Amino acid sequence: AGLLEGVIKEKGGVPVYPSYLAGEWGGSGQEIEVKSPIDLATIAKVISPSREEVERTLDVLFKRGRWSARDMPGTERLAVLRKAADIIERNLDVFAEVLVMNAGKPKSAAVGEVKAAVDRLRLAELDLKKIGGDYIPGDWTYDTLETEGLVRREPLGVVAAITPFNYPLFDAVNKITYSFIYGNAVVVKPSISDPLPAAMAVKALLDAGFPPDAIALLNLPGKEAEKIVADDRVAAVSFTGSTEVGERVVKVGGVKQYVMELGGGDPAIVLEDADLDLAADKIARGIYSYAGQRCDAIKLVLAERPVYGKLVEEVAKRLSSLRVGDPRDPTVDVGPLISPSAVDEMMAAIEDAVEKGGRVLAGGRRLGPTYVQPTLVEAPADRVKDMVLYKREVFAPVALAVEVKDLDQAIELANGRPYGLDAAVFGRDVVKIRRAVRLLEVGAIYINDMPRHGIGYYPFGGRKKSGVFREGIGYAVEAVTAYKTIVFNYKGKGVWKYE
Amino acid sequence: AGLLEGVIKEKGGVPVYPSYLAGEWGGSGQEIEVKSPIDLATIAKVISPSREEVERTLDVLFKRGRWSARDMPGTERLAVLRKAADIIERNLDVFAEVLVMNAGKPKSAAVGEVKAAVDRLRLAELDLKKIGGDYIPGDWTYDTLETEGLVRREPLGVVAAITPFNYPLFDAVNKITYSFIYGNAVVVKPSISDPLPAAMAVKALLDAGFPPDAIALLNLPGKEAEKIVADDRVAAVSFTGSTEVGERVVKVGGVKQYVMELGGGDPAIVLEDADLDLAADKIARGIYSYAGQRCDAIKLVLAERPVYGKLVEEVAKRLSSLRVGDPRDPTVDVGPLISPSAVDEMMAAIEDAVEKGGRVLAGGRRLGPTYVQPTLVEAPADRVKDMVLYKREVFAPVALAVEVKDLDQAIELANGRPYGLDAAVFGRDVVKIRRAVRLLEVGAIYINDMPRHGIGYYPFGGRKKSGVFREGIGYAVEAVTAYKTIVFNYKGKGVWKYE
Amino acid sequence: AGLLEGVIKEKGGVPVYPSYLAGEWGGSGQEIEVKSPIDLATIAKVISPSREEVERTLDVLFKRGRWSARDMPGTERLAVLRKAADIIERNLDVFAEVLVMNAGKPKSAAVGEVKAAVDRLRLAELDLKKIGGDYIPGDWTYDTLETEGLVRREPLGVVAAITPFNYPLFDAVNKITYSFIYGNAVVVKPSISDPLPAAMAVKALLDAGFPPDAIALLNLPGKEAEKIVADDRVAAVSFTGSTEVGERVVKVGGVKQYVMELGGGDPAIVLEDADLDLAADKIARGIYSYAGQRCDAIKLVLAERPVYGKLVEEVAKRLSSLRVGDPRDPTVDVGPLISPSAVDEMMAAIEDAVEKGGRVLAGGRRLGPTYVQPTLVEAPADRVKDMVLYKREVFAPVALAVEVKDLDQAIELANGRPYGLDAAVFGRDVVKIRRAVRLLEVGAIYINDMPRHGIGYYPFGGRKKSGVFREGIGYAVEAVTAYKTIVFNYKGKGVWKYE
Amino acid sequence: AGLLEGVIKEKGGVPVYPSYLAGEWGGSGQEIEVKSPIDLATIAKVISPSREEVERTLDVLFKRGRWSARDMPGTERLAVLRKAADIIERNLDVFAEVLVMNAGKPKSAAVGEVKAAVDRLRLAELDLKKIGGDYIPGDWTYDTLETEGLVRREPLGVVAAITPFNYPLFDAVNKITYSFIYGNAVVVKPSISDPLPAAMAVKALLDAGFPPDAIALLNLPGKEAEKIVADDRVAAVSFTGSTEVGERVVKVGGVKQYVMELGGGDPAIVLEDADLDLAADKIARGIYSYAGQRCDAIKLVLAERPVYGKLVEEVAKRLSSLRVGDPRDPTVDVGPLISPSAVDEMMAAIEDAVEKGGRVLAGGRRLGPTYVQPTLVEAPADRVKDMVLYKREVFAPVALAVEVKDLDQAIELANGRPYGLDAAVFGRDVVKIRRAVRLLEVGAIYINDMPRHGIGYYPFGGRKKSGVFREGIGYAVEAVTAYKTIVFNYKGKGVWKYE
Ligand SMILES: NC(=O)c1ccc[n+]([C@@H]2O[C@H](COP(=O)([O-])OP(=O)(O)OC[C@H]3O[C@@H](n4cnc5c(N)ncnc54)[C@H](OP(=O)(O)O)[C@@H]3O)[C@@H](O)[C@H]2O)c1
Ligand code: NA
Ligand code: NA
Ligand code: NA
Ligand code: NA
Repeated sequence: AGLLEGVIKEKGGVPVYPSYLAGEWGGSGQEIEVKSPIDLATIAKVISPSREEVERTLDVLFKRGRWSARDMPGTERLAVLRKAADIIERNLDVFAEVLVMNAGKPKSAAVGEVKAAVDRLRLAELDLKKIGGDYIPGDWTYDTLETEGLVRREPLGVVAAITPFNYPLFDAVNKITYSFIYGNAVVVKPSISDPLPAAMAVKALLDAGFPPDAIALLNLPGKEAEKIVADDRVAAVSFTGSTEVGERVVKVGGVKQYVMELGGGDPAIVLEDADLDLAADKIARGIYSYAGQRCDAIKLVLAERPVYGKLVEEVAKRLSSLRVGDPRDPTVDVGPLISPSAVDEMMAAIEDAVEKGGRVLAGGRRLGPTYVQPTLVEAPADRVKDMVLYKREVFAPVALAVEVKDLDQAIELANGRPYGLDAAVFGRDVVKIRRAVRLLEVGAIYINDMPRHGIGYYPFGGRKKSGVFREGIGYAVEAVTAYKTIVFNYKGKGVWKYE
Repeated sequence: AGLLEGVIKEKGGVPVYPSYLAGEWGGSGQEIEVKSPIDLATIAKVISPSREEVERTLDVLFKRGRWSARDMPGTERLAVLRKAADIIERNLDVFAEVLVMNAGKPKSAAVGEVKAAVDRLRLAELDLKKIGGDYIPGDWTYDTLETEGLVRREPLGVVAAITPFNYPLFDAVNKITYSFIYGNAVVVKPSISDPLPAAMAVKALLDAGFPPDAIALLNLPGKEAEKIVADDRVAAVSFTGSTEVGERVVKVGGVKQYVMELGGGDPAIVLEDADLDLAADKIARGIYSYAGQRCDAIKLVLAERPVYGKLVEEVAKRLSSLRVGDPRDPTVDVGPLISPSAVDEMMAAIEDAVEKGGRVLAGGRRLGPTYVQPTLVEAPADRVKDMVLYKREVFAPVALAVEVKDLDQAIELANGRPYGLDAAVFGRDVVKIRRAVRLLEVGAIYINDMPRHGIGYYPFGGRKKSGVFREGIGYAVEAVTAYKTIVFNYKGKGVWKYE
Repeated sequence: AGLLEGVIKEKGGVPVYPSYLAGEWGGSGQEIEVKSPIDLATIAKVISPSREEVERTLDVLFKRGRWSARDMPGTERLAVLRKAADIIERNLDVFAEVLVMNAGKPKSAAVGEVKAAVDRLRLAELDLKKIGGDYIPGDWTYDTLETEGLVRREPLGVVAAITPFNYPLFDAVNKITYSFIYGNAVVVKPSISDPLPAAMAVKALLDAGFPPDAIALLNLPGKEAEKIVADDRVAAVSFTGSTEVGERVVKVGGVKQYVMELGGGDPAIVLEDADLDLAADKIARGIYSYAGQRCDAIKLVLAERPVYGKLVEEVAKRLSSLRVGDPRDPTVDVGPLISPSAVDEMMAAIEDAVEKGGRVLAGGRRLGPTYVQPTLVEAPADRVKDMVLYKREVFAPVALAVEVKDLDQAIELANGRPYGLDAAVFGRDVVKIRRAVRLLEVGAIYINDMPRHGIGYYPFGGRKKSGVFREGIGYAVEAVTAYKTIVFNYKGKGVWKYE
Repeated sequence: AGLLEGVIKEKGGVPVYPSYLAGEWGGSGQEIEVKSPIDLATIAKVISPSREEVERTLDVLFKRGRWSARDMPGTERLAVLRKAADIIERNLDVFAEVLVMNAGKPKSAAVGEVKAAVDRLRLAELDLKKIGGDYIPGDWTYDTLETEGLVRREPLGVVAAITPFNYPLFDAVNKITYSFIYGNAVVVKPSISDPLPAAMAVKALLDAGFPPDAIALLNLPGKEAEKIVADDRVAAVSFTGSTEVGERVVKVGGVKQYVMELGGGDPAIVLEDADLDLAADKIARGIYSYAGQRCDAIKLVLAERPVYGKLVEEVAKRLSSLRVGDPRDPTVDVGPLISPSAVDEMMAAIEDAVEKGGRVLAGGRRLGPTYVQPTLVEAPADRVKDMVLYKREVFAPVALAVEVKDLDQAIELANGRPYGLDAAVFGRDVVKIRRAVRLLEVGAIYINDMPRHGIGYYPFGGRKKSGVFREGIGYAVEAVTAYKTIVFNYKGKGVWKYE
């Protein structure tokens, strides 16, 4: 709508969103329904591209898009991104409504994602802190004497941005931004679950001046996207999604540069000297935000004996006072999960915990096909490691609570999951904090706050099953750029006099 | 021998080299013959590890090796590497003899590789220019106000170093060095073709103090190594080899950090204003060194009309005056190719060129199962692109010569191969040079010199089919290390007064 | 005017500009006339502050201004600068008119300075590439084992910005920008000759939100400014002016951080392979722009035998076709010099050159008290070094032309002046260029272009008599900021296990 | 002796040390006695250079020394420094004996300084982390479009190293090392009080290969050194000494690059949660080491109410159990002060404190012309600020103890002195620590340890009266090096296609 007026076609029924084929919106492949977790109803359809159009798009992106993007000076590229931000911002409510509707995201969380996407675009100027190579004089070795080196980065070419359902707007804007600010062409592939926000952003970008042959948005479901990843014209693949899909992506792609943000949940550690008010408050929010559908959501809480009681009590109270329902009501604190399937898994995981010695301390009641209460399950340390909620990531509002004797047990348990994205530690003692910071095997540690990736003001990414490489203002240059080395030989030419 | 006295076991016949299993030398798997390209004779045997020993080694490297390496302070780790250099250096001739014998490398080139390996170890102190994270103050965004960030690198854990046959000693030492200087454990997997130099270096390292449970040397042939790459305890894979094997490696490994140095040959461009003496001299050497068995070997020469004649003439003269035979004779300029198979391919490729309009300008005569003359094949521009010598990398001393009308044709042809490792340009005009530097799609460009990776004083790596990521003093930190972000939240705590 | 309506007071006669005293505009000291080089007429008066007000201002800047500036978050500080840019830009013509009138600057050059000042403000976001300290792990020495370091920069406090007459608007905005973007308070002290543009910018900044107690503009003539430089509350002094005044400034200030941009002219070298059209064009402009009143103005031209003739001829033609007069006429190419005194010196210097063997090739005729023709004086190498035009900087449109036999003589002569700000070299041979780049003792070298500092997109500053330290986007952080080191001791505390 | 055999001349009596005149040892100026604080006896004489020899030395350093140093490749320069370290190390005892004798330094502290000097030389390889400029692409502004920049550092030329009496060997080696590793020539000017260690180091360097015309050691007393500082051939001045002398140095030198390490003492803050054992132990040592003759010595202790008692008690006990006397006895903990004059001042300062309400808690008794007891003087907060021991730096083993109500009072008092070199904070709460780190106006803060500059593994330097700029591995490059900018103009030349 609004910016998509000429694009969207209302074929008797729901609005139909076509793919962008690096030049023109279209698509001749199967049409696919897009539903809302609020009521399982169809709110639109997206046109997927035919194999022939995928092939043609890639050919355009490669043969022409790489140069449109690279040959547009940086000052112009940034102008494009700044303009795109302006457009998205004046269409805020429209962007947010689609998020609430398509993603089942509470109105406040939906507004937050639009603002993040706007800010990310505007702050592309900070990504520039990573522009500018290195000079390497040669007189520090006899073999390189009277030699000189210059190392600078160049865009790889065509970057494939694969996006998850839980941040349908931000992830797309984020990847497009860091790929473009450095001069790359981009193939965006959003979750078929909620691909509407991505189409809206791509249009805003095109309206803002983004080289028409340098970007693409293909509505391809799951494995049909493999055609893109495996293509040799795709020099990089920026993927945010599940460990399991990420694995398949690399196996299909083969040699290329990758950024793999594979989530998993995060553990939170509470030391005896922690401000329990802050802790309880932050931990509770970390558990339920967006119905736990945040890769940086808290899935396990670990607290030392002397504060475990209060802490768990306060968090349980907090989770209990939450209001569930339709996200539209700014009254509601928690909306629905992306699918009934996801709730099924959460219920099963809660049963498993109880059978293995676990006790629910708050929530636990399913309220509908896609509605559930944010849950907090207590578990004894000697039994938690075998619980599904521990061993795996149950993408839902549910966390385990475990009493520990000391920091070492806290750390050990925190590290015992197969993931290593972020971790949180509340407490005040520098030494204990330092210890934790060194031994927690995660990409990021939040001291006295819940894990919050934000727009990547601070880089993030995983360790272990949570992936490889980071995303962040500036740091993302490593995934979409390659080094170029220039060596000059002046031996005997008289520049230097033996040196 | 010497440092391998207690290790090597002479079971009636040839010396038998066991694998190092992160603690003790051994192996209960098939024994494999190691032959010399000088006379196809068996010079030794290596003991491959059983699946059970591979499993056990990885378990040691992971559970214990990661910590031995990480918990050894850096000052101590560097001492180890410096010591290892001392040991290899006093055993120079021994190391070189094995290179000449096992790799068919001319005595001078063999001495050069030992010296490179010694220097690489000693210069691990320069890799330290990449130690030391980033501080990120939070007041440049309202959402991060009263927040702070610290980003530092940590070793990934266990790094798998897969090595090629043409630099059997250097590549191994190089990878072990940058992996260890940053605190990682390493599984070295040398080419089964010439795994002896690697065993010698590993022993020197162990003798020097390298944590015994933090390193491994497994004599596994080709695909049996996949067991290592695919294992989850292997967090990184540093691979130097062929495009085709590299592809398989990533597909087997899945998500992990990779450095893929996939070679291919390099093109050399000669402008009308180039010093043709230097050019001819450097280009000829770039063509024949180590019998063209250098990933950075020149495979194509492009020269502007007015100098093509002289240039090709001078290079042909030079290639013609070379002496072939056994590498032992410091008289010989060119030894044998690693296998008769490699020569077969070179002969076939030369035929193909001639059939497609090509004419030999020097060499072309096979001198034995593993001996051939360094060849220079002339080809008209309108026909070279379909020639096997162009489309592929014929790992042998053979290059195509092509006359071009101008720099644009030179660049176009240079970029027309599927590889993009390095490229060379001889000439003096800044503008033409700048143009070439911008448009040549390669990891590195050598101005007025032949492509020479050396010890990585200047980083190198490929573009296109030549791979992803770089190796170099300092730059290699990106492949064996991961970022750790620490975010501190001081909101309302009184550190800052609104700012 | 416009933004200065409430500020400027028209006391029967000319407009009277008061000083800004870190809180309120005012001043109780002598009033001073401000004249225009276009007609020696008084166009305004500035109120200088009393010793008591200087003292009070410094006390405010120190006790309160340092914190207003430091405690304003960066995101807010940048907003202030961006806003200030908007204000100056909408008042462009007003800013430019005052420049043309007060500085005698040609309308186009005046518009250029306003745009530079606007751009400099807007690009303060690029100065941020220099925000963010260093982490220093301690295990690379035994004595620092189990220790850790963090190094970050902090604003020094109160920065004194002393400004020259030739870039009355830019220099002021530039210094205020880099001092403020990092959190410092600023005392601006413009040339009493043309202090009006500075007052206009300061007002725009105050209007934009600049903490009122964190900035000051004092109309103090020459030596009366010493009171500021010598004060201990002034932690830094950013000075752009003459070598001789800079010398006095440091001697008065004593220990503090300084940036000393002391100008002098620049030499231009033309090699035999240079595009003489470009060369002649750029060199001529470098000679006459703003009537040679540019610190980066060309004062000496050196060309190799074979091109000297044409080059000097083309430049002479060009200088000859220039139109002199009042700057207002967009027809005029050259306006007046800041004072008749400056012309006196130029005429004397031209006489000296001729007496010492020099011959005028273009210009030489004085056209009025403050008007002169852009001059080009030929001089034989064996006699040029004793000429006033060589030994000194004659701030006027005049340069020496000298034929040389080769690059070495060119370089030698270029380096023979007491200054070392910038230098220019036209030619195409990489080796000769490299040679020149290494041996020219200057802060900056321009290849195939005239020296052009611009807004400091590329850092600049001098060597020898041209000063110390640089100014530039990002690089200026060194002059207004100080390092803070934080060392943490964890010995025996259990963070590390021997390492 | 030993390495000074041919140099030192025993003219009937004490050994006579000549100055090194950039080529040959000598000197025709007044001879000066060098005495030992252990017994006020003359242990040697140094030959000062005549004005004519100073002039000649500078001329050599400038005309020839700059190039010997710059034209010696870095790999060779480092070899020189590594060799010099070897020589000093094998002559350890000799170096230490002279320190104990000439500086009155306890044998252990003397051995420590020799080891520091050895390590500093060997670690010059870590200074290399600061070698290698910046590439600046031009397409981020329209005015710099099709332009490019390269910024690299060059040695300034001739660096003057002025050294203090308390670290007669280290400071000299330190300054020579960072000046030389980057390619500068050096004029060393040691304290006339104890210039012997410097002569020994210079000889070791000359023996190690240091270009003979690139270094100088001039035995000039106080103000006679001004001749050096004021000379235009001296491009940099690295000075470690008193605030007052530093001030004079800059006023004499004028415009040049300076590093001013002006000391003053340091304050130590003890929070209620601090390990009082560690605190007391570190604080006591910080008070008495080298008889308080350390610029980083503790002069003021501030502890929160609840721990003040114990803390002061434990420190008093510790200071009391110290043994004073001749430094030779490894039994002695404290040797003499450099002169009786220094003790006079300490006694006067202790009287002043008592008169103003202060009470001695330990020590206070003078034991001889140059011997005193390490003292701890208690003072009430409401009266300490007017005490001489607070307002000034009494270079002796004496500190004030002051009870405070909270961190804010601690910080306020800590910041109340005119100095700002380092500061120490003992405690464990992150927030309180963070607060202190932000508000303490010093160049460096030591958390849970006494201020210890060491060899500059972590950079240090002052704020306020303690100076400007830092010294440290790597960081010192800023004081002895200058930037060189190279801008390339390719406008319309066809490198870029509009970008
Ligand atoms: N890019 C660079 O910087 C660079 C540098 C040097 C060389 N190279 C290139 O690399 C090649 C080196 O020669 P090469 O003939 O030895 O090539 P290669 O066969 O590709 O070398 C492969 C290395 O990988 C191992 N390997 C083979 N199959 C494997 C599998 N399925 N799984 C895991 N590991 C496997 C090999 O062991 P086995 O010996 O047991 O098969 C060998 O150690 C050349 O093409 C050269 O151009 C590139
Ligand atoms: Na692939
Ligand atoms: Na895998
Ligand atoms: Na002063
Ligand atoms: Na001076």
